[PDB]
Amino acid sequence: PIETVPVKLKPGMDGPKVKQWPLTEEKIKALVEICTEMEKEGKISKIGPENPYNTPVFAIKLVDFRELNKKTQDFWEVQLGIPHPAGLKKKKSVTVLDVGDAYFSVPLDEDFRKYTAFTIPSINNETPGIRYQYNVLPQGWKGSPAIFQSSMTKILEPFRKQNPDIVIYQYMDDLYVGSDLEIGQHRTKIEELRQHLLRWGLTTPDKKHQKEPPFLWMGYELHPDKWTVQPIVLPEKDSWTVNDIQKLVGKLNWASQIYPGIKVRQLCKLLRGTKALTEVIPLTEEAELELAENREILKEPVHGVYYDPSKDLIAEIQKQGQGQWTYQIYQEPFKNLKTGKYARMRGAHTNDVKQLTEAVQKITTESIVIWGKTPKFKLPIQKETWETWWTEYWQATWVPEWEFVNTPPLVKLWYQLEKEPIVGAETFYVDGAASRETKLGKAGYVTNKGRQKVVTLTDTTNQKTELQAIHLALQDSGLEVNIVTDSQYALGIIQAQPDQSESELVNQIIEQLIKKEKVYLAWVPAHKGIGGNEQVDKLVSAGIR
Amino acid sequence: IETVPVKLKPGMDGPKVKQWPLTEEKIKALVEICTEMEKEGKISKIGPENPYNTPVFAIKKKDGTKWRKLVDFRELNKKTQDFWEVQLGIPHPAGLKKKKSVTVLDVGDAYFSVPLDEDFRKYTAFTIPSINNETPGIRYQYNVLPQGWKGSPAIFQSSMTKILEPFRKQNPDIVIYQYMDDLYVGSDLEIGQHRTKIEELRQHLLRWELHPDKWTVQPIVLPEKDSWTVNDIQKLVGKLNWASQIYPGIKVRQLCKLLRGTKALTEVIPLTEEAELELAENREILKEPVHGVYYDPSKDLIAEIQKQGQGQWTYQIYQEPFKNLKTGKYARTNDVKQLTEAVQKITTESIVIWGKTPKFKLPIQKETWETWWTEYWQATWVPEWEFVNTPPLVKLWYQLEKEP
DNA sequence: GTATGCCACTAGTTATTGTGGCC
RNA sequence: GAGGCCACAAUAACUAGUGGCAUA
Ligand SMILES: O=C1Nc2ccc(Cl)cc2[C@@](C#CC2CC2)(C(F)(F)F)O1
Ligand SMILES: [Ca+2]
Ligand SMILES: [Ca+2]
Repeated sequence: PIETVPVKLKPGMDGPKVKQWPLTEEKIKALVEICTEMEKEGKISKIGPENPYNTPVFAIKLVDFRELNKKTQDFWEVQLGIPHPAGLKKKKSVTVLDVGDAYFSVPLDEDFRKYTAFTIPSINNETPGIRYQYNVLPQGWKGSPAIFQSSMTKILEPFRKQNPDIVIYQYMDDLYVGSDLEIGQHRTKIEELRQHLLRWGLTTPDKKHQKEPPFLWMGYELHPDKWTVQPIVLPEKDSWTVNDIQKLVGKLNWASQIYPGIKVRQLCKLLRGTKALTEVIPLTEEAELELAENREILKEPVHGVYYDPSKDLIAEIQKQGQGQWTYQIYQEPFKNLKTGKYARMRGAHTNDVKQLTEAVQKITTESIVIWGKTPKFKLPIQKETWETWWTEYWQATWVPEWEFVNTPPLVKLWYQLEKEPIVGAETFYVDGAASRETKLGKAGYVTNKGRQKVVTLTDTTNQKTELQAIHLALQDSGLEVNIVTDSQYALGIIQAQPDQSESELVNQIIEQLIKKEKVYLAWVPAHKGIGGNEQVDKLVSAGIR
Repeated sequence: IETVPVKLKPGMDGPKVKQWPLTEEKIKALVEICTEMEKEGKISKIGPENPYNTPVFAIKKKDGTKWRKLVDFRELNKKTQDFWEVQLGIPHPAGLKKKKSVTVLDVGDAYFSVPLDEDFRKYTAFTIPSINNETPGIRYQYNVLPQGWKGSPAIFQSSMTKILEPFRKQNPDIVIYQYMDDLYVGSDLEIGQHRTKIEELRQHLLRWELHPDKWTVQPIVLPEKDSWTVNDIQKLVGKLNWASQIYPGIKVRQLCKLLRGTKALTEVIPLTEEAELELAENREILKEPVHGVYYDPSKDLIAEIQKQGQGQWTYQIYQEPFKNLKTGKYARTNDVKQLTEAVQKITTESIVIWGKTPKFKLPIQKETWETWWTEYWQATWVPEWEFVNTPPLVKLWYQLEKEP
């Protein structure tokens, strides 16, 4: 017989004492019939005054154990993550058995039973009602899934040992059973499995009632030799609400695991800020373009293949621009196991080599989850671009196995700063200042050749003025220039050569630096009496401090 | 033999730490190890009513390349800190840092034969995960004192000294210190006689190197130049200005005095007598052991590491920012490889000198570190660590440290 | 004078909404 | 008896530390 699992309430807690509300004569009639039958089968038992607990009958799971569940101890949680289909192996024959009487077949710990008490009220509600408690795992009780799965694992272990070659995956009340046997020998094994389970009282569909593939599971459609997602319909609307757009991003994110090149960043931008769910939101033309491409991606049918453990995994990444990356994992060319995307959701000034390295880290982690090993990468970046960036960067990384692949847009460093000051080039000392109160600011430079400039800005910050000041020095200098700033912020943005970001000032600066042929950029501490820095500081802080 | 009772603090809950995903080769290696440990009674399978969990990893052995099991008890150790430090703490000998040679010996299998208090075993639960979540996860708990729990050496301590009292009388100027699963054996003998003096101990235990005084803090060496440009002085001032948070006698006033007006970065600046004197005073402050820095046993140790390039790394050990008890360089692979060796080196130094491991500040992204650190870990402990950025001045300053 | 803000880097957390599921 | 539960994503909020700037 199946042995009970000892289960305790959380420290310091008693069981539920929730009052049962009255019900219509029709509800009581149906409950009495259901419970009379459950009592005959031994799943519940009548109780009396010795039990002080109660839980309401479920009002449209026979009983609503939300309170018992809060008071019940925690469990090691069962099926935390789901398998991803791309991690499964190809099989000749596949079967799914739904276990009919799963919870009813597992006894509940004897001293825990009293906490599951519930009452069918009388119709008059002037006379006491019929009280019961559970003898088996109740539907809806926090513990039933973990205890049932643990019982099913012990039951399956003898069978797995005699049948090493048969894959059994347990998922809720279902068993998925895969083999490489021809269908006749598979069905012989299925029936032996059914017999094994029946010795413990577990009932399953017979051959005439077993479903045939493909199997619908967790939104996937599983074939013996491939998987896909069930169809994906994007509504066509002239006007979009916030809630409509949220629905899109979820469908598109769900599609991106098998449909390559999906992009969502322009639709995500439209969800920032306050917004009631009903508010109609006007679609940007960038949103409209990206929605357009996604519609064209989803017109064509796709499928994923399963994992051949004897071949290397290969991951290939493409830049889609504006901080978006897309990837494909395969073992044989043009047969994707899965796809995905990677986006830096914060609008930071991340460098392209660095964004690519995070995509790699995201894919490496996902690949260890699904296949237990890391792939070989094919990256749109030359080995020397990668080497110069990372040996010049303060942060450590490590991508063990990758190779260049010439599919544009390639990742490349757009400019290189000098490591030594340029002889004969003008030295600019730049500076900025702003007031927090008024958002009024100034930016400017002074020069060793005697030149100087100050510009006044509105709706600005200390940070933008320091960038504005560097903008000015770049704009008004020759093709060779030395620049001295006291902002390590502005210097770090420039040394960490950003991709095209959201800030139009930063893009302008990056444009100016491409066209230059020698730029040396240097940092000095503020307020130390350093010449040049001192003169420009007096200039830009005049109408500000 | 009976078990020492163990209890968490009354409000404490047990560890519920998530298992990081493992490669298939490490999962298979761990399944073998654990079925052998279960066959010997050291661990038992557990059911779902145990909600606790502690991460488990596979690392390679020091001697062989066979796999070894590492259970990351950092969280349980924090939750039992009253037990293994106050009630049954193991004292740390200040003499150990002064031996000429110190050897590290693995006394890990000693705990395998002491039972663990039954009421505490549920807190040692761990989970061998499965690829792609295809099977529920194999759950065990400890029946014997676990390697990696700081309760184990404390409980085994009275047994440990009894084993060592003989060897201590015979060799009375040898220091034995144990931290977790390791024995630290210090001697002023020479190498050939030292390596034999440990084998006598390796037989005494079986019946039942480090050079600390070579660890030396190097001084900062400033650039010496026959001709100084505006640029050179600007760079030096920014570094010295920042470094005055370490050495309060450092000054830049006379050097800044030389940078009058809007000068070109390559213009040559002759150093006045006042400048040369400030500079010469600065060099002397730097080549002198820093003062007012003293270890505080009631405070955490902290180790910071900077990537210097070309396989070079600098590090500092401190308790308060800028008050470095120790600084050094580690020379050479990949970044993670070198960084894991640096962390183990620094932790070993820190165990010998203070009998504590430091909390590390690492210049790497967390997710990259969590993916790769076991690829090269050989130690049996795991220090606390967090992930930081490196300010440019910090790197630029410790790059000036004199090479040994 | 220890607190504030501005933004690069590093690390999170509790809530909502959505996709795909499960009671 | 106003629904919970899992993964993923987006949004909002609380952010915290380090760093140069900048306030006082
Ligand atoms: O490893 C495999 N290979 C495989 C291929 C096709 C199918 Cl349809 C099913 C499988 C299987 C499973 C499963 C559940 C996650 C749905 C099976 F258990 F074998 F059935 O797992
Ligand atoms: Ca400034
Ligand atoms: Ca200023």
